[PDB]
Amino acid sequence: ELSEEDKQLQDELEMLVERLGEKDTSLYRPALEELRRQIRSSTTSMTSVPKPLKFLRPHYGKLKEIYENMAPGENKRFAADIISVLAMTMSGERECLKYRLVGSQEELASWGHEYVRHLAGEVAKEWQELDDAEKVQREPLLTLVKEIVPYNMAHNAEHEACDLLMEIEQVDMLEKDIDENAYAKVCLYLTSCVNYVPEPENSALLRCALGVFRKFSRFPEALRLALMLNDMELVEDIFTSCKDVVVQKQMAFMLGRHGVFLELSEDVEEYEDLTEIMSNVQLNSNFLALARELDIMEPKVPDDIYKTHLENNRFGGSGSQVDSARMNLASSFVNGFVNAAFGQDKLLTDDGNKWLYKNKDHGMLSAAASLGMILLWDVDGGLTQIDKYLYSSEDYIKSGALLACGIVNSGVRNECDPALALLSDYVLHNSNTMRLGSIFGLGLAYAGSNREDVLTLLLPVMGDSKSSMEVAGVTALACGMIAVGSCNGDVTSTILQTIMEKSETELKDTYARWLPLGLGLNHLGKGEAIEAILAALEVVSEPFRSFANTLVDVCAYAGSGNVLKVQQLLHICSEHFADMGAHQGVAVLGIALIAMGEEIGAEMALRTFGHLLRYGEPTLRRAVPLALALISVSNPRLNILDTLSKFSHDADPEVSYNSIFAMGMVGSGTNNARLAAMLRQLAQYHAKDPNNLFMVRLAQGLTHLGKGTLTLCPYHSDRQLMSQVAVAGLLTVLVSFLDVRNIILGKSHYVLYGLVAAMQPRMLVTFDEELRPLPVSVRVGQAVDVVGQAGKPKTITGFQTHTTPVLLAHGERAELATEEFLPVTPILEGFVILRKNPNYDL
Amino acid sequence: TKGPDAASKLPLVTPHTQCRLKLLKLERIKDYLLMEEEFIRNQEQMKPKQEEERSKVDDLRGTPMSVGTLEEIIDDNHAIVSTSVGSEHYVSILSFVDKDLLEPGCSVLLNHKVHAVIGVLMDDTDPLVTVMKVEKAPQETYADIGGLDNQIQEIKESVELPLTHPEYYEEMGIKPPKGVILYGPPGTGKTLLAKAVANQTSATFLRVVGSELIQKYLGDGPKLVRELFRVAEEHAPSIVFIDEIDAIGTKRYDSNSGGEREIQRTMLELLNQLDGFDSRGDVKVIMATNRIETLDPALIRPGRIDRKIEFPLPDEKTKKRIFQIHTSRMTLADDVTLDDLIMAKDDLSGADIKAICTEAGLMALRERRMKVTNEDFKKSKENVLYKKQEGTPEGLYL
Amino acid sequence: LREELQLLQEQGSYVGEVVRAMDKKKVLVKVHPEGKFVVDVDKNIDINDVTPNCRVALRNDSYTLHKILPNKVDPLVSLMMVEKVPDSTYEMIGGLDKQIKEIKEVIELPVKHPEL
Amino acid sequence: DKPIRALDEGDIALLKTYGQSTYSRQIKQVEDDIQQLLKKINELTGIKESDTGLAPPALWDLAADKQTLQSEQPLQVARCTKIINADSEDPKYIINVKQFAKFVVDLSDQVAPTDIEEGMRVGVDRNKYQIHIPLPPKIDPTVTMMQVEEKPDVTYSDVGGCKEQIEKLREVVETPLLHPERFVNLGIEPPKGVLLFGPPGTGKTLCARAVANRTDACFIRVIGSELVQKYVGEGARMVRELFEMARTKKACLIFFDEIDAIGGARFDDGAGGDNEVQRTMLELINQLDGFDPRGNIKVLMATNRPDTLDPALMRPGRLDRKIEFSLPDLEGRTHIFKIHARSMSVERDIRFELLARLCPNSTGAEIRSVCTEAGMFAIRARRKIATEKDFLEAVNKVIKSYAKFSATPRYMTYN
Ligand SMILES: Nc1ncnc2c1ncn2[C@@H]1O[C@H](COP(=O)(O)OP(=O)(O)OP(=O)(O)O)[C@@H](O)[C@H]1O
Ligand SMILES: Nc1ncnc2c1ncn2[C@@H]1O[C@H](COP(=O)(O)OP(=O)(O)OP(=O)(O)O)[C@@H](O)[C@H]1O
Ligand SMILES: [Mg+2]
Ligand SMILES: [Mg+2]
Repeated sequence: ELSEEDKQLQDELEMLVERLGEKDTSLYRPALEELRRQIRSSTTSMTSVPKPLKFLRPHYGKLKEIYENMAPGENKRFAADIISVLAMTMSGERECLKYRLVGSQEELASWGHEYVRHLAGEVAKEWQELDDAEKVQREPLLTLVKEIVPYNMAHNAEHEACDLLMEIEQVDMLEKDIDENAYAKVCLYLTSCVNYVPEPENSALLRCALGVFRKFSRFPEALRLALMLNDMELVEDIFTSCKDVVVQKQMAFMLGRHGVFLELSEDVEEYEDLTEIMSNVQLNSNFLALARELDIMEPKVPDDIYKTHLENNRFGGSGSQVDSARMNLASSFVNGFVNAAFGQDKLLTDDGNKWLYKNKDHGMLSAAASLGMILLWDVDGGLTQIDKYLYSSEDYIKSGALLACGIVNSGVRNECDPALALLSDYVLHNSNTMRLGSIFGLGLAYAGSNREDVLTLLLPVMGDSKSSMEVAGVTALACGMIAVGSCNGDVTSTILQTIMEKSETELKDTYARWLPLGLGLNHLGKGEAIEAILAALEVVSEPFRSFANTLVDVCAYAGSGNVLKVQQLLHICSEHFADMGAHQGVAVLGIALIAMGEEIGAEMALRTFGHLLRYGEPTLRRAVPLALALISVSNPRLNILDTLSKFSHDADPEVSYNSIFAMGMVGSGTNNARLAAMLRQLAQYHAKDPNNLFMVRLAQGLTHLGKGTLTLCPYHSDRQLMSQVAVAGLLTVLVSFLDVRNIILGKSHYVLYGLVAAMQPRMLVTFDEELRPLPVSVRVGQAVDVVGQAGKPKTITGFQTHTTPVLLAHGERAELATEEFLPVTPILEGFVILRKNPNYDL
Repeated sequence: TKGPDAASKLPLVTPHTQCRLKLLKLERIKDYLLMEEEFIRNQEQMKPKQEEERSKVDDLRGTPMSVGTLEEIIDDNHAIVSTSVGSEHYVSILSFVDKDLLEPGCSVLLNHKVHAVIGVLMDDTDPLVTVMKVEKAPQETYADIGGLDNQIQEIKESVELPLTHPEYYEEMGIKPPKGVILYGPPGTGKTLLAKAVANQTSATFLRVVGSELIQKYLGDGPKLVRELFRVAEEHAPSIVFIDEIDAIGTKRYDSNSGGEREIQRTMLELLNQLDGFDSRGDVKVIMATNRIETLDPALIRPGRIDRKIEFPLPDEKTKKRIFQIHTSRMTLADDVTLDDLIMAKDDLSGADIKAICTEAGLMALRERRMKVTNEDFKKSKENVLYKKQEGTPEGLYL
Repeated sequence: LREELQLLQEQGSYVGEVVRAMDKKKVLVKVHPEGKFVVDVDKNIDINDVTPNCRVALRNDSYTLHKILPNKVDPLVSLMMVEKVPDSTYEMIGGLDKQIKEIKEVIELPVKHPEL
Repeated sequence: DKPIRALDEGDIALLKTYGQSTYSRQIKQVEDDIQQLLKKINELTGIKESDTGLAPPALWDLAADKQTLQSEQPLQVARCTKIINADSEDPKYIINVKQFAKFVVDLSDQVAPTDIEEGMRVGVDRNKYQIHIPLPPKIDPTVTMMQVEEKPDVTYSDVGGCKEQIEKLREVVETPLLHPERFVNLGIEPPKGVLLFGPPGTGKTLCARAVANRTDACFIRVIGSELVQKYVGEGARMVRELFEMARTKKACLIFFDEIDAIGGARFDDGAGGDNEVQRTMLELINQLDGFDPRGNIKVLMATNRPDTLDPALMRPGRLDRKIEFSLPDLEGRTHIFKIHARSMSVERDIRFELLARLCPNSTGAEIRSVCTEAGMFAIRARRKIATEKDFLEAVNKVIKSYAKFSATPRYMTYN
């Protein structure tokens, strides 16, 4: 019950509210003045219970009607203020809003923080309740926001300000209202909220954050959000606005990492240095330094990688003297991938022709591509060795050499463009293998280029009726992955015409799946323009109509997180009815690629995939491991590996094959000794089937990629920056792997080399302002945010001290433990430039 | 093989602030859960073979199915099986049974009427052991532990790093530590660290009290310990946490005490499981005890327990970290200076800091305040801290 | 009366603990004097409701699980749960108002209003 | 002081409302329905079908299984206690059905009276209890699992510093077996039992593992948890059947690991004590030595607390030789360091004599822990070679960090 002070205050409140019965002149001003005074005193204090509000439980009906009849001036406004404060505690949402709306304006700050928050919530509720039928109510709510937002800004309440500004769908005022000490908080809030908000508000929020960062001149972050938006005009605007040459070099490094090559005018000083950095010619050299820091110059051999000295030699000296072709292809992939990018191998460099001569047709192409893939990012160094094998006796393997070129020029660009020159006279080659090699090399060398000359040169291949189905598919995929995430009308129209003119009998083959691929590869991350795409694709008949629609639906929403598209895809998967299950497989890959945008969505996609596996039909069971591989590329999560190990022994050969490839992709480059042991056990168990052995050895090569210093992650910048080229590469490999026997185990091993398009390295090489390497002590650990929305860089814990260059595993980041240097980019990934601290004093 | 049964956990939703970002992440979780529900509801609804297989096998075996103990395998289809009443019967082994699974002492499903071997029971796990397995991972994570960097690093190198990165251990040649005892004054973070590692680990986790592994009947104690460790072996990557090992880890000594000798037999079986004849495999053991000096040397010796992680009373930096973590969900005022609580030598532990925060919240609620102040914390310090009586000598020492 | 008589002549049903469900159609139970039995489940009884250690009832003919029944409690532990509440009152406690409020801050406030 | 006022319902409503409620209600409801949804998924899947011995369909494919079920009949196992032999024409047979009862039955016409000898176990029909089939003699399952049948990979070169202990062990468990002629010529009966005792971690179980590794005879690793049975006298019967199985094998080896478990001291002032465990220990004592000579059964026993053993068991007629494992000397500790650092990726300049001298009173297990900790230190800072400083830090972390409280100011007392 009450107290003496409480009872006296209750009596005073009751007297003040009861005096309003009649219309005496000295009632409305005195009583409302007293109520205003008490309410303001209680509300403008600590969060203590508002004692006047607790005591006040009257009815305002008489108060509302008298409001209607008495004092059209300020007294009704005082009454409105009082009833608004009273109804903030009660449930009078619309009335409580309109009391502040039409009553005494004064200011929302004069009431209290809680009153401001409640008014903000009610304003958001009304705005969501108000449609475009009338804009009369919108303007006063906007005026309320005009004062609500600065209140939150000045009282560290940026949460409510940002939320309200997202409800009203208007975010322009953040440009003119954000302070120096609060830009990071709101910017991080937006860059985290963009992933979960659906279309089209995510793009508006992204451009709002872009404008904020431009206003505060945080140019690297502006570049990050510009690549998030995937629009070149604002990237060019940021490039022009960058007046600091060190920031220019940093943004060139990040552009090269993302693979975005924008033409630079000669008006910008130091054009040559920026161009050569963006071409990423230096990377290999740094990689070499990397390797000579870890004493891993010496390349490995497949015999030691398989560890034959440990396998139980049940048949000794009688069952291993025969060298089958398929195991030779697997050993080529191993003695490639494992030793790749180190500039040397002990079996393909000194005994090349002898090795290649024990391969047949497809083995020739695979080994020729692996010869270039054993030396990465050295265009001249790679081609100096590739030319002789291009001059080979078996001119059919010439195409393979082109792959080598295309696999050597990957991740780099030259002014003279050796790849374009070398393949310009070979693209029009009538031989199917020659044209295939030419187009594949051109695509791999020019991933993400979007250069009009190469696209125009690739156009006539689609209209060539002579060109075979697999030539058409490889051409379509190369065109798509040269024009990743651009919605190029030229390529879209060309592929649409090619598929429209294609016959059903010729469409029934597996390679026709690669026709939507490039089309889909033209529309990565842009789901707005795909209504016309689906309308155009609706002309073709089912089932391939549904197949193409599903594939373009995946490609449109790559990482979008649109749960409605995932619901449609899950409905497709759950429909229990050969080619009919292709739709379900593509939809499963769609759930994977949409959910990999967000960590939460991905981890729930894990549970959905488990449910699909334990309760799905054979086609879904085959499809899921590819999805699991897509979800966690180069992220050896133990639960995923355990599920894949459980299903590697399944009685369905396709399911086991897909599970093995999922081991290879998920644990790629992590050098996981547990994964290596499990793969050795799988090789021992599957020692009889050539296909299982081939794919398990491929998985071992993938997991020993670069001796553990290479990753296939399509994500960068704390996994927030997507990579269109890498996403394209994994998409091609996975959709080809939807049919392992006909494509992977058939005539199309070269498709595996598309993963090298996604081949991106991990280091911590630190450069000075002049780009010389600089050893800096670095604190490396997990980025587990021990705070909420404090704006912290996840507050790296699990500390370990390192000297650069350093190797960072997936999910573990780094920070500068020394204040002597300041990084231009606060995200310590890849090559960075540290400016000497001017604030530090000796 | 029977790979690990890792506990399931929902993704962490951060920030923990009551903002729209938390709403969006939680609603994404709800979306995906509803997707799973819709798929799992429409799966069996659209299900239109093996039914003949079931109608034959189940009819042949019939219900109920008795559970007996295999004793001898006479022929390829005849076996001497002892029923639970201890009576042996020469019964037949039906065709639909894997002859390689039958081993002496195995649990075998028999027909109710003719007791013929109709199948083999695989698990036959003691209910007191299957309850030790953790199904719901605890919510406490490594981000909820203030300070304790050395202790967390040691426990990660022991039970976490070998699972994720066995490459270092295999390359250098070390066998990773397979036994850790978390010892120190109470309320320092031993059980909290066990909760955190259980949350983080991808391997199966078994939680023991060090006293539930003790049974009434004469031989069921060591047998229960053996069953628990065998279950840990089954799910190969395993972590066996035995809180309050003091209950059984006490030092061996000679007395009549007919129950104490069984106590010592149980602890002897435990140390045999830890390191005795035959290898232990890839199962780690985490032990916690307030008093370590009272433990038997043969239990905490290296090889059985490789690491002894000390949990001291938190220092100034650690105490400040505890206060920052445990008031993160609070709404602190501007007049609060936590430093005064962190300084002085009250010898307050992490649990003491948690109680201080809780009592400060209660003090604020007493004044009808949802935001705490410095005075509330000061009152809570004296209100809660009154634990020890004297603990100190007089003014002898200058 | 006739229905009571007819229900009476029905054989008494065994009561057995539950180790775990096995099939969504069979349950591993443990009767008092004999050992374990893998038994069928009644049509009305749902498998997702028979949890381990739940003390089901099995028919005397085929040991069919027909009732879920209340959970087992060690007879000695059940005697520790008070049924007839005592007669003491807060108004019968003198001089401990501060103590009463302090204890009720833990025994009443959290359970009644955990939202605070 | 001012008494705390009660919290009225209006106050509760205000505190739970006058604050964050824009998203608090929605967040809480979403969390609650998330928990309910998780429960729904778990319930709706909720099977995890238990594995049962269902063979692959092609394995059985037998519609004659029902024919075997109905045609063949179950037989209860019972040992023929006695032959009555009334007139050698209606002989009668007294059988004992385990614990059921004992009966006077006759054989079925299928079997011959000469094929059913006294004392063996036979199958009897469940109705007329007539003998139907002779059975092989009972072999306890757990007793046959007590055997090792899988030699561990611990050789004798992995036990450093125990040269005398190894030689005395091989003198009792290896030499009298491989080359018995070296003893009978001198008329010496070699000891038939060895008690391995010493500080924990000194290498008793390691030496037992080496013995089992190169035994070449029947090795039985007795489990101390199985001699301890629920029912009265079952542990004694366990010992009897174990010794009988050992006698069946030619010159078997038995290793009672951790003998303190069932080798306590007999007593009666405790008003009952163990009794059953004491009875099992007494039967083991009887089997070891006494009437009914044990035979060629060399017995291995290990315990790192020997002072609690029964003097009757400790008497040198059951455990004749008492090999003691002591803390290794400097040379032995150097040998242990070299053994345990053999596979490590360490430097070639490590002075292992220094490290051995830095651990004065340390068992071999502590040396292994020191090596592992040196590797851990070399891993923490990611060096691929473990240097001398890493080993010194490991020695400080393992030995000195937990040895005593003799701090450096207190350690200044010695120079
Ligand atoms: N270092 C710490 N960081 C954060 N919270 C801590 C810390 N130490 C203790 N706590 C808090 O104290 C609570 C109780 O401590 P905990 O359960 O870890 O006890 P303990 O050290 O295992 O003690 P005991 O000897 O009773 O087993 C934890 O739930 C946690 O919230
Ligand atoms: N001389 C030695 N050489 C090498 N390693 C040794 C030596 N002595 C002991 N060890 C190590 O000690 C470890 C554990 O010792 P062990 O198992 O023999 O203990 P124990 O003394 O029998 O103790 P308990 O009292 O538990 O029976 C072994 O794994 C082995 O690596
Ligand atoms: Mg605890
Ligand atoms: Mg031992």
